[PDB]
Amino acid sequence: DLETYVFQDNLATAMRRDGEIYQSIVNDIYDVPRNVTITLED
Amino acid sequence: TLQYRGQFDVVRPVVRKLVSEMRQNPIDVLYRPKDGARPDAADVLMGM
Amino acid sequence: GSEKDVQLMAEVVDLATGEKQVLNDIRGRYECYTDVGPSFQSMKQQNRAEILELLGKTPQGTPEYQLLLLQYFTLLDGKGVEMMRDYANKQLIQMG
Repeated sequence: DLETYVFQDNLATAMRRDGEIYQSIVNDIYDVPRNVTITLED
Repeated sequence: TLQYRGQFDVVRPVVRKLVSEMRQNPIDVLYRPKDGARPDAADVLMGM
Repeated sequence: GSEKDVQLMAEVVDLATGEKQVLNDIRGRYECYTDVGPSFQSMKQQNRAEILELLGKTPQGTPEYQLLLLQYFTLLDGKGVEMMRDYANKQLIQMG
C-alpha cells in the first residue's frame, strides 16, 4: 500500500498502549455506570 | 590510521520493502473440527 | 430398509493375550487405484471444493443451482454460521 505502512503499524501499537493506559486510569478515577436490566413484565 | 570511510547503502530499501510486504498479510492459527467430530468442536478453543 | 451402509468390521482377540488381531479379506484389498490431485487437509474440504466446482459449472436459475447452494451451506464449520446450516438442512429435508 503506502510507503509508510510500517510507521502506521507502529503508531497503531502505540495507540493501543495509550488506550490501555487510559482505560486503567478511567477505571481507577471516574465513575463507570453498571448496566442492569430489571426484566419487568411491564 | 584515520582515513575516509563512507557508507552508501543500497540494500536497506530491499529489506524495508520485504518487511513491509510481509507486514501487510497477517497470519494466525485457525482451529477447525475434525471430519468425524461435531461441526462446533473448535469454538471454545478458538475463542480462548 | 433400502441402501443401509452397515460398514461391517471384523476383529478378534487372541483370548490368551491383550493384543488384538486384524482381519482383512484378500479379495477386497486392491479395489481403488491411486491418482494425483490437489492437496487438501480433511474430507470436508474436498466435498466443499467439489460443490464449488459443480456450482461453477451449473448455470443460474436452475433447481440444480439451488440444490448445490443448499449442499454447500450445510457443510460449514463455525458455530457463528449455524442459522444458515440449520435452514439449509431443513429446506433440503422438506424438499424430499
